[PDB]
Amino acid sequence: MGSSHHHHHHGLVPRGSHMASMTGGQQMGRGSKQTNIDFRKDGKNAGIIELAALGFAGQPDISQQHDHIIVTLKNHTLPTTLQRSLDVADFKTPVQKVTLKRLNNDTQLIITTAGNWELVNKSAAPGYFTFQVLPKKQ
Repeated sequence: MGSSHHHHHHGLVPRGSHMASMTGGQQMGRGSKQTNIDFRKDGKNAGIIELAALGFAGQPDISQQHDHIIVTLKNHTLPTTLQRSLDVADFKTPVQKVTLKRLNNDTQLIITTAGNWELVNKSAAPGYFTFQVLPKKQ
């Protein structure tokens, strides 16, 4: 019943599906919640600040000063709920204090230091950062 048909039905005939593929293997990450920091020592009196910036894939702005280190994670907004300071005084490291400071739209790391020290910044994955503060021994 009709004239010529195919008026709104061209005639694409399917023959099954391609949907079965399980896109996934791993969970997502390891410390994958939201932006956070950690402090530890490694080797010999080195102050290691670990940084977990979830949703930041690139490199922060690290400012190396003798007084302190300033990392700025541009366009990474740290919740004030995650901003914590680690006093870490007398850990026998060149780090005097670790401070995760939320900035307006950025995240700022304030890693207070003193004297001569050495900064080795590491990225373990896009989002997981690490700052190894060695004492520059003279």
